[PDB]
Amino acid sequence: MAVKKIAIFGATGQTGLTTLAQAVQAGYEVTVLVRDSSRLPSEGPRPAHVVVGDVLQAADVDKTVAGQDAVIVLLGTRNDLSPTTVMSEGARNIVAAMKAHGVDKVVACTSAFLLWDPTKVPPRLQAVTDDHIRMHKVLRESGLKYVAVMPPHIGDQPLTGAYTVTLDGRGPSRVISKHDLGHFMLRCLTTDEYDGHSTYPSHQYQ
Amino acid sequence: HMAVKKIAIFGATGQTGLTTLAQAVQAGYEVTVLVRDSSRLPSEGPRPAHVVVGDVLQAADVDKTVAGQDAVIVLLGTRNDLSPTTVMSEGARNIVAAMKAHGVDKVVACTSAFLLWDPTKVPPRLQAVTDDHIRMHKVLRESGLKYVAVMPPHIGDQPLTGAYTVTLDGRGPSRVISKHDLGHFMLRCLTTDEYDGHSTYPSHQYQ
Ligand SMILES: NC(=O)c1ccc[n+]([C@@H]2O[C@H](COP(=O)([O-])OP(=O)(O)OC[C@H]3O[C@@H](n4cnc5c(N)ncnc54)[C@H](OP(=O)(O)O)[C@@H]3O)[C@@H](O)[C@H]2O)c1
Ligand SMILES: NC(=O)c1ccc[n+]([C@@H]2O[C@H](COP(=O)([O-])OP(=O)(O)OC[C@H]3O[C@@H](n4cnc5c(N)ncnc54)[C@H](OP(=O)(O)O)[C@@H]3O)[C@@H](O)[C@H]2O)c1
Ligand SMILES: O=C(O)c1cc(/N=N/c2ccc(O)c(C(=O)O)c2)ccc1O
Ligand SMILES: O=C(O)c1cc(/N=N/c2ccc(O)c(C(=O)O)c2)ccc1O
Repeated sequence: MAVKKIAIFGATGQTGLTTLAQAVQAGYEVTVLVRDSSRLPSEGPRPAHVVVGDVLQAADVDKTVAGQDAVIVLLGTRNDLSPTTVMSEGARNIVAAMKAHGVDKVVACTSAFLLWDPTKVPPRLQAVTDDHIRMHKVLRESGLKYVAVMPPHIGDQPLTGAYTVTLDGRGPSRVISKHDLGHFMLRCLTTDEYDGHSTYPSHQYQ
Repeated sequence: HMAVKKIAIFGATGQTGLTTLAQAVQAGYEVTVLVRDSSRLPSEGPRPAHVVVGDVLQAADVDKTVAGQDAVIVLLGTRNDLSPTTVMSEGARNIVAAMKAHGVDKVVACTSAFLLWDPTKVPPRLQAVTDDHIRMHKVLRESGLKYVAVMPPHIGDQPLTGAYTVTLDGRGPSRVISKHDLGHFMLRCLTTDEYDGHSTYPSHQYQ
């Protein structure tokens, strides 16, 4: 296929695990970056290549980005709402590696709160949102072919492929299943129509 | 007050520096910049009147930049430092000494809104630069110079509005200021004494 080799950052995470499973089923040759302490589960889908290391190390990000057709970014801090720069600094490393290695397409997940009135963002989520804002600025200013995926609440509902994709604004539902979010990140590999846009995927599960 | 025409800008090649410099040149200021590498200044459009090539850590280079000015704008930063660093505070000591030696009495300097919030708001990677912002702020406050402390939140890329809010000695209502609005505010601080001795938090809601 046109896009065949992809790097996934955050493959062990809630959305990353289903994105990886869908990508392997769809025939992608997937490279993952995993932290040493948190490898992919034994019984699950196996990627083609594993780099062990940290997104905060340029060397490890370089190893993961080299030779790819595109990059998916599903970094996050799991339940931890503390102040952080891991997403934005990870994105700085990813941008630098993509430029050095001639990779252009990056589909990266931040949050629908980037499209909210800031007075309404829940204060408990402001520290994480501040880093999503930093991350989105890094990716927007890079000049790369960047699809800004900005989901609302990530739920455990099924894969449908039937969700709404709202461009450059908030969508009509406040949930997307983790499986649909991963499906959309992969869909963004096969089209240029979302490049340079913010995208809000959402659905009503019924 | 005293009419400011000549200014030095430190950090003029940075993201806020570049637009503060452009806006200052367009408004008519006679601008002197201290730059480590003159190729980082734009070759077209508005250009400063005077370029000193050198380093804020070298007292002589700072002295040459501050000589003859009416006021000083400080937009230094060290984005890549994540462990203890003293570049900004040592630069500020050199700036203060040069201002005292040359009779320059007005300094408008950028640190960050972390200095207005609980220290646990600081991401761990940013503790070292925040600690050095605190040292720089203390150097400027203890100098006896007329000092406006500008303590912005996230610096964004939205177009200049001139319509942002400034909150005095406290935090305002948004957590972003465009680099263009931040630069506009630094220049506004040259036209008035009202912020002298205060901390200022510029912020705005864009679109
Ligand atoms: N409702 C929601 O939960 C919601 C809504 C909107 C937006 N979001 C945002 O959507 C994104 C994805 O959320 P999610 O729930 O799928 O993610 P998650 O479960 O928090 O997974 C985060 C992933 O990032 C990896 N990671 C973290 N730090 C890393 C580091 N230093 N180096 C390498 N990898 C690192 C994690 O690896 P480890 O296995 O080593 O931890 C894991 O694979 C997040 O940014 C989140 O804030 C979430
Ligand atoms: N980014 C944010 O959202 C944010 C938020 C709050 C506060 N801040 C703080 O706001 C301030 C301005 O940030 P910014 O992003 O506009 O700055 P920046 O883009 O990082 O620019 C830093 C400037 O300082 C110069 N500089 C650094 N070391 C120097 C040295 N030894 N001698 C002479 N010049 C030196 C740099 O010169 P070169 O071009 O030669 O490197 C550049 O002109 C910083 O102190 C920052 O910590 C940033
Ligand atoms: O731990 C968490 O609770 C958490 C929640 C997050 N985001 N939640 C969102 C984001 C955007 C939204 O629009 C909505 C919504 O509409 O409810 C919810 C992100 C990281 C987290 O760790
Ligand atoms: O290296 C950098 O990029 C850097 C970034 C800084 N950011 N400071 C703040 C302060 C308050 C805020 O609210 C926010 C925000 O909301 O993003 C950011 C400070 C020093 C640095 O060296």
